[PDB]
Amino acid sequence: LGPNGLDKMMVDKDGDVTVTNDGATILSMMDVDHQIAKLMVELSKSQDD
Amino acid sequence: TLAFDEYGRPFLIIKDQDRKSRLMGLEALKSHIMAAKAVANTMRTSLGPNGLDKMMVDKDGDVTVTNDGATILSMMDVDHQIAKLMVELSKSQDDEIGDGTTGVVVLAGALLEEAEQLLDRGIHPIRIADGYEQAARVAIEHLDKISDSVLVDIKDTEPLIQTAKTTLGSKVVNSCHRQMAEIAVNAVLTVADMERRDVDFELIKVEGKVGGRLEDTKLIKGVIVDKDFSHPQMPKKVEDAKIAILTCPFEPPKPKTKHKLDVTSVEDYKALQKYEKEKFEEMIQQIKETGANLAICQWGFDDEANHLLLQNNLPAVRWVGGPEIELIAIATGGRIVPRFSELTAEKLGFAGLVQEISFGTTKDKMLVIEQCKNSRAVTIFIRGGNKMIIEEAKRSLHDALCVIRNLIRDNRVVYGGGAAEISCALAVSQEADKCPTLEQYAMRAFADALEVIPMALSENSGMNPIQTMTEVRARQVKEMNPALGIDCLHKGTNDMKQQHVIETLIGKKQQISLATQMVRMILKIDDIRKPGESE
Amino acid sequence: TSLGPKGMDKMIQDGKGDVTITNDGATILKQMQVLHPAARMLVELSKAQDIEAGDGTTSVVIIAGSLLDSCTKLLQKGIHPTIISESFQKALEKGIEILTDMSRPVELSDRETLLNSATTSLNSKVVSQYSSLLSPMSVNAVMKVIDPATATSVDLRDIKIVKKLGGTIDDCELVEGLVLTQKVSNSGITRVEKAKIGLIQFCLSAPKTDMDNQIVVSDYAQMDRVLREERAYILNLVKQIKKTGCNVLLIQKSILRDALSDLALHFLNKMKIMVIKDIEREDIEFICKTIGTKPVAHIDQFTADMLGSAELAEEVNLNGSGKLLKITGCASPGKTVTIVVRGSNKLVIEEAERSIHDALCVIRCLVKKRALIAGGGAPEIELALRLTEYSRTLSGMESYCVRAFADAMEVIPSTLAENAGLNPISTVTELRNRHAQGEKTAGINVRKGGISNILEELVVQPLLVSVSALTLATETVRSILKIDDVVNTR
Amino acid sequence: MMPTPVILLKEGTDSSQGIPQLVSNISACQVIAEAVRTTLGPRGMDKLIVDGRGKATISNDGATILKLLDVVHPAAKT
Amino acid sequence: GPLSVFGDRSTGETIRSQNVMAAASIANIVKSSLGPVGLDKMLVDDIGDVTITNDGATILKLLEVEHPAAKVLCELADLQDKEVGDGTTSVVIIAAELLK
Amino acid sequence: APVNIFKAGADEERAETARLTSFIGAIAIGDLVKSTLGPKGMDKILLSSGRDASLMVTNDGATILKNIGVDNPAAKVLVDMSRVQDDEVGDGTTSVTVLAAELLREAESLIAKKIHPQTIIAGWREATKAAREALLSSAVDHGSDEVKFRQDLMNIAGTTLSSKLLTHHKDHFTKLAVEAVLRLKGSGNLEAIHIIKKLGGSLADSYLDEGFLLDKKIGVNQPKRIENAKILIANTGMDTDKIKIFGSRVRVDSTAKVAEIEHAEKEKMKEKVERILKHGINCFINRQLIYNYPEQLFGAAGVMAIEHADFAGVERLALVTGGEIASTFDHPELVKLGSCKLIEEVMIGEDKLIHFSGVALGEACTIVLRGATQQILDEAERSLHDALCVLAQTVKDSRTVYGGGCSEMLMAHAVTQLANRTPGKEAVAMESYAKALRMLPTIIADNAGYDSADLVAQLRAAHSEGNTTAGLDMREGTIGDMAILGITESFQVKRQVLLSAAEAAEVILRVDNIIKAAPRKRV
Amino acid sequence: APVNIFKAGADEERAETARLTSFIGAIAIGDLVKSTLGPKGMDKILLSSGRDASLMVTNDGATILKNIGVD
Repeated sequence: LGPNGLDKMMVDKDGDVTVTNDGATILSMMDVDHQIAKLMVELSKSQDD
Repeated sequence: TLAFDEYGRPFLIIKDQDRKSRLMGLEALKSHIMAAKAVANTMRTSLGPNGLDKMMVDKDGDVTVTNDGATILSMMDVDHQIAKLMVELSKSQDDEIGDGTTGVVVLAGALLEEAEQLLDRGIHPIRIADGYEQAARVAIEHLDKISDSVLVDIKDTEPLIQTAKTTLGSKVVNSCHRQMAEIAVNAVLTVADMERRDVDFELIKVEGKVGGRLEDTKLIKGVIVDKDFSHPQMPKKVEDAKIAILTCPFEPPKPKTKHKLDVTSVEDYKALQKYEKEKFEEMIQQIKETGANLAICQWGFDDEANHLLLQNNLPAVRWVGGPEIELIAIATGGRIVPRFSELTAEKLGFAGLVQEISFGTTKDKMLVIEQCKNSRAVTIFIRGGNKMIIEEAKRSLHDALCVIRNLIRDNRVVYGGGAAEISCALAVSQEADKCPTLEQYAMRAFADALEVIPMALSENSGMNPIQTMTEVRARQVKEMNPALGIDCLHKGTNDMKQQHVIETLIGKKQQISLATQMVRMILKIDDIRKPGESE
Repeated sequence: TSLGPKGMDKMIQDGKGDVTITNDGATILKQMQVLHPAARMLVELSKAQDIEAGDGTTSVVIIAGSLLDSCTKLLQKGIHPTIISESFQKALEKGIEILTDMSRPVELSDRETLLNSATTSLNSKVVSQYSSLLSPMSVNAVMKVIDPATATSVDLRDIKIVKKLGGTIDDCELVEGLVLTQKVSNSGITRVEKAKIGLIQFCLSAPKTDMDNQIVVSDYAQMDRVLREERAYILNLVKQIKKTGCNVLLIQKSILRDALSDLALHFLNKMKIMVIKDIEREDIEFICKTIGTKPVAHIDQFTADMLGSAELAEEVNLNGSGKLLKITGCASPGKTVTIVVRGSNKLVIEEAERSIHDALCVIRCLVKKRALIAGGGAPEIELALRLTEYSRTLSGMESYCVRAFADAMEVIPSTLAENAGLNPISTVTELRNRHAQGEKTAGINVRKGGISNILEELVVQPLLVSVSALTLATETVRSILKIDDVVNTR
Repeated sequence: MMPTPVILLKEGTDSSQGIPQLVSNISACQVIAEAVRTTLGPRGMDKLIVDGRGKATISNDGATILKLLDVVHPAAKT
Repeated sequence: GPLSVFGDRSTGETIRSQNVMAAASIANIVKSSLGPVGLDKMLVDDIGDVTITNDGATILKLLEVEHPAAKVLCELADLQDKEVGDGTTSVVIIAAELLK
Repeated sequence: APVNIFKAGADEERAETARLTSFIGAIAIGDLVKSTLGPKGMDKILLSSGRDASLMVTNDGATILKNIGVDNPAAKVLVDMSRVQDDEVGDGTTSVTVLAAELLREAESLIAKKIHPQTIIAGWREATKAAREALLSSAVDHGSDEVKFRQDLMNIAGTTLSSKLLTHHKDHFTKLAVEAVLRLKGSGNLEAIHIIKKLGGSLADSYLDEGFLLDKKIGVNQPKRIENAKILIANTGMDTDKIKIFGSRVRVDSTAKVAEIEHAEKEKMKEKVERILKHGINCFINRQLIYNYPEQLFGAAGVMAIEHADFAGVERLALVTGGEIASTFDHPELVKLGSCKLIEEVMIGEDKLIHFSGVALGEACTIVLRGATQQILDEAERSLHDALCVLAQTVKDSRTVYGGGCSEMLMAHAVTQLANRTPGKEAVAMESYAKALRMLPTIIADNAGYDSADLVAQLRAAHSEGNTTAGLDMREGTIGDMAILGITESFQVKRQVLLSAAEAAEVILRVDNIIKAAPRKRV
Repeated sequence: APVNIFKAGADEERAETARLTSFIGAIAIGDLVKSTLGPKGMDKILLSSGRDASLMVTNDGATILKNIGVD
């Protein structure tokens, strides 16, 4: 969060690696197994849209 | 073929022949030499003043870091019948001389390595083995030409201390380079028998206790045992000890055979109670009548005895072991007394200050004897900051004690630093061409093998072996052969006479002889029958 | 153990069941299937000799292995690999000049040099006991087709090998004509004298276009207008052939269309025209050079200009693995020749093929460079002695590395002595003494059992073999000493 | 497939007879002799044999070699 | 140390002895069927087809061999049939003895 | 994170092992190829798991790294960097790899000092700008006076080649690189210089072919040699033309019409060849295969024809013969022909090739590469490719810098002098940038075996007081003048090494958290 | 040593990992007790997996290290 925040490295299922700043990509690439946590991901998606 | 005959039937000669292996040719010989290279590559790394240490991890997880080749090679898991013999070579050198635990492996390996070309030239395997004998005799005969000593083992012990410094310089105790050299000289010369030139290994005991520093290692003119005064309030200081060495428990005497005392009447019950009380009093007064003021007993004490020891001002310790009471009696000039009733003043030991030492927070209560009368035994007390440096210090002083014993056995010495090895290699080369009948290649191979030592020393010293060897070998020929060797820091010049690098003559004589014999018995083999899997 | 006339052969069996016996070091290494990444470099080394020289194939490996071995005593003394590589380079540059000292210039007109060199190469082969026949055959197979004194190269791909099972080596042929494995149909002729031969690519069958063809029948007699016309079409094709004046047809195999219809062969058999069928598209190049015919793609162009000649065209009735066609004699023969290989066993025949090629390569080298040197280890002893004298004048690390290059040179006369049953300790020493005295032509005489004159024994090797052996071996090992890091990929 | 009676004579016994048995017996003797062929004369070689305990014996005397070969063939034992 | 060939390599007197055995194992087949005093063989395959013969050619064509030294004698017999047509028994017997 | 995990089959690392394993895995890349930096480095062999293992011996860091198969998601960052360096300039691939690794090593040490990762990045940005100016102010220009320009190309070619297999063959392969490019006098296509690999002979026996070599030998019934030949190239159909009507059949009442149409089929093929022959040609090259029928027609005409020399072979011939593709022939007067002196075949490595010698407007060449082994041929080919790629750009941008560590010390000097003018919070990071820059001349000396303890101190001491041309003398083991020795590098190669290592290195420093998706197809 | 190994079930490491793994292990000890140096250090919880887990809180470096079980 913010200009002094640090970035995340996302490793995809096929081996591709991306270092991301935007929340939409950070969360969309996570293997979340919880019904409410997925809704929090959808919240970030809606804001991005 | 095995297991198939020309008639289709099985063909079985020996049990489980399908699980055996045989390969003779020249392959048995190359396999033996090749396996020896694996051994030589190990020991060459710990040769010289810069020799690197090995960490040995035992089967139970215990770890010790050592430099002593006897401790490195003895802890191997090598399953090869010839490589095992390479360990026995280092053992024979360790038992007879006690110095060249690294040298004999490096030399023997070089003889096997240089022999490789000789087989490829078509020289009969046995002719190679015999050729080494013709060259070895030359090196041995010249080895005894250059030798001199001024050691008399009386007071002029300067070259004897220098010998100890040469030996210890290779160990991890150079922080005590002088201190341990002097301890080793004093330990041997105070017990050695100058009449026969014999030194009894049992007269020098080596003890230690973890803590402190190497600089705190001392030579004690006396004995050190585990002190445990039976009475906790007994004074812990005796200024002038009259020592009774006794091997009988402080309890009423009993027969050794089946006894089964019959008690019938009350007069019998009560009478025994009185008689037993008297036995406790007599056994203590029999000590005081001799003038004794300190008793040392192999056995324990009864509760009744501890009180009598207090009231009679008679300190004593308990459960002192077999070899401890043996050494105490000898060191103090006394004798071991079987029984209480055989006590006499003539068998008492004489010693000065008796004290126990407490170490930090522990309860070790170690003995120190200050003064003694013409003792023929000494004890070394080794300190150190960890268990590994103490155990290595035990081996470091062991080597120093051994080379002193070797000088007592034979006071002829040679110059070290590679000077003896290079000079021998040059001497063999000069005679290798007198006469080149069949053995020209073999005798030259021997001369080249002798150089493996100053070459490995040069590598571990950080020098190029070609730049170093070519200069020294030239200088030893252009001028009357000086005792010119090599070193890492050069110390100015490489004159071994000024660096005081002293080695024993009989040491090197054994290194050449034992290495040569070991090579012979493993060259003259062309068939190995080792079993394979169980089933 | 496979070096020199006294060496032995090896058998190798692969995982499919192909068993071979061979002497040639290159054919041994290709079958061993050595896995080690460092030893596979020796397989590539032997491959280059097969291309560059053709007969340098064993000595190049024992040299390369010895040069690398000579570097162990250098590396164990702390000599940087870059010092060893530069030192061997300098030793090579001097070694090549030393080799030229033994050279003798020759000309291609000298039948004795050619026969002697071809014979030498056969001494180590399983057919060394047939050299009284295979030697003049090896020379004749080349010297008649390369137009001597007009070129400086030989293309040995115009010398064909035909392998049949039966007979023995004494039954081999060097026929100057055309040998075919194709069959003749019909078999009612089997021999034609004074033939004119034509090469036809036209399909003697029903008409067909590139477009899909359909014949539509809409009436009773319309079917007979088809059958009668196709019969006439094919006959008209045969009439064009017969009126030309040819005797024997060479028919190229067709895939999409039938080249020879039953009706076409019916008329051709009655008109006494002999047809050789199923000739591959890759065979016509050799036919065009050997006989001199030209292909005809369109039957309307089939005229006399495309016909050749043959004195006798006959089917050869062999008692072995089938039979063959042989066309012998013609006007203006081309620059081709065929060698027919015989033998009792397939293993011998396959080795004979390689031995024939090994001998053929000898002249190929002699045309490229008309200079030879004595063999028998003579240039190796000369290198060892002269390179030693070179090293005596050097200083620094080169004085230890250059002598190592020279030391490797003795591996060959030592191996040759051992394989011959001689003691190498005295043999090599005597060789080095004799050459030091000045006997530059002394070497190992495996026939006498000692050391004698190599030239009198006619054991002579082309200069190029000793020059290439050092050039290719040295470059290879100076590269191997440079590669020093093994990485196993994931 | 031949010795198939309804009742067996002995149990399961192996039996060989004639020329291939004599050749086999002689062959077994030729093979065991190989253990000492290279031990004869002043220039003979020694042999190294390892027993089931892991200990090797190095020797060249026939009276020590032949006892360690674990010979089972009835004829080679001769 | 050793060659990095993934198979099995034998040299020296190993193969020089084996080829003699393999050759003998073939000559031992036809030696018993030489001359009018010889006797016939019955060859039975895995599936039950029975062939009666005493000639060296048919026997060695039907019987499978594996050792590369034995295939040489089998090929020798095949050549005799092609070149001459008969006598195909002594070429295996004599050839094996030359090796011995 | 490890407590109350709500992931299906995935995992994550935060602030503890995420950076630790990223620095270890990435820095290891530098140590792998570290040994290849400098003129005295050793080469690698890379081995596969099997199935035609295709052993490769190579020196260049790009060919090493692209065949390793790095699995670590952070180490892959530097692997892609080395790919870009290879694609852009084709040299310095080892230098940029090890420089980025040394920068990252320092970053881990700076984190241990509790310096915020954004402060470290900020410091490197300022240090990078300082280094960029050092390169701009030290560039050496070359304009006219061609006797000096050609020498620069010889220096650039020598420098690149000195680091590869072609070490002691510089007197042959330096000219093969510089002259082959100068003869093109045009676009740096990097395909106009073809290399043919043959076994036989040594590396020193390679030579430059002044003309152009073709495969696919001269026909069956065609002349083998014509003097002063006119060359026509083509990209048209020889047979089975099937002219442009899809779904057309021949449907007739009898086979007589089929035979008549078959004659018409050949008549049009005859006309087609005649339309080509009216051009007045001696040599015909067509991309598409030649069938039996036109082969006879070309032979009868005394004109040779080559079939399918290569897919792009006709395009290459157009550039070296001065003609046009000519896929259609309907106006012979509008079609340009080429010209040469000889079309004879030559024997190279026991293989007959068609040699077009003396070709007019021959803006192309072929290098014939000879070697003893296949590994020698493949590495030697790569050495030619690397040198030609740099030279094709040097002739476009003549700016060079001094090599031998000179440029690196100049960059480290500028960073140091300015870092000492900044507050400690950031100066500690700018100094670490300069320290990494000085690791490059240290690695070069260390690979050769020189006493880097003195060469680095002497080189820095030299550049501290003028001596802006001082650098490493890798022959004697001392410090020398790069201008006199002639050791220079392309400006563009050095610029990209500086910029790429800095840009890539930031990628690792910015990451504190790695989230790893559940793997697929692993059982 | 790694080539033509003659060891039964043993192994050895030289010049490459022998010193590396020695340094890694030595630092691993240091990083463990580093947090206890000084007056503001933090305390550790030492426990076993069971069989009288013997839960102990300790600060002193010697007490920590003597209960780890360094291999």
